[PDB]
Amino acid sequence: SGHIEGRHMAGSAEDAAFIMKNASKVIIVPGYGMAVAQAQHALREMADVLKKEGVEVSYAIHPVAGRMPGHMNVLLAEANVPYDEVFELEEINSSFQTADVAFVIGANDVTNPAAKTDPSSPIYGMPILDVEKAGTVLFIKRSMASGYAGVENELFFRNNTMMLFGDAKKMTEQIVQAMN
Ligand SMILES: NC(=O)C1=CN([C@@H]2O[C@H](COP(=O)(O)OP(=O)(O)OC[C@H]3O[C@@H](n4cnc5c(N)ncnc54)[C@H](OP(=O)(O)O)[C@@H]3O)[C@@H](O)[C@H]2O)C=CC1
Repeated sequence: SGHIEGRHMAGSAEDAAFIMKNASKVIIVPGYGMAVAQAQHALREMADVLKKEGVEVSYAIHPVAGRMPGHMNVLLAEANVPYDEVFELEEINSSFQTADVAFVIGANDVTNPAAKTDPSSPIYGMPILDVEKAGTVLFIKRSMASGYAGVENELFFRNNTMMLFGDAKKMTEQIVQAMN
């Protein structure tokens, strides 16, 4: 069950299910972590349960999310995620404010502004994804560890931010189950 630990909120699979199953608009943010666990098929399934419940789903892709340009796009296509539901940062970063939930699965650095200050990084000087602008922000990852940038993300401590610790694929699978 959920609970507070340190300066962050640690939710559970059911919390995420309850929150999303009851929202009207969710925006999924896929990152490296999703690729490591090959959670794309589970993720698309989740999107299918939500869409069936009337919820509005779309995906926000950051230019350098993952480990190669367009990495998330091919993974989502692989899971048969409808092409029209995937959007690039420049054409959807402003839609976070009108979204109840921001489902951030396996992403970190692509949401953190503190990550684009290193000039030797592929993300240097690039706009970040505005996940905070949404009602609630779910972060699916194994721990409180940093990303490729090695810097700490300050969104893990926000009020509208709930951490869902676990494997990107395993956790998404539990959430799907909890949703039925
Ligand atoms: N796209 C490209 O062309 C390239 C991009 N890069 C760099 O890679 C980064 C991209 O960021 P983003 O996509 O958000 O990736 P990140 O590098 O920020 O990592 C994402 C997060 O995924 C979590 N994770 C790792 N394994 C798993 C797992 N099995 N299940 C669930 N979560 C997991 C990590 O934490 P935890 O251990 O807590 O789970 C991690 O904090 C940027 O710094 C960028 O510049 C580098 C080379 C090329």
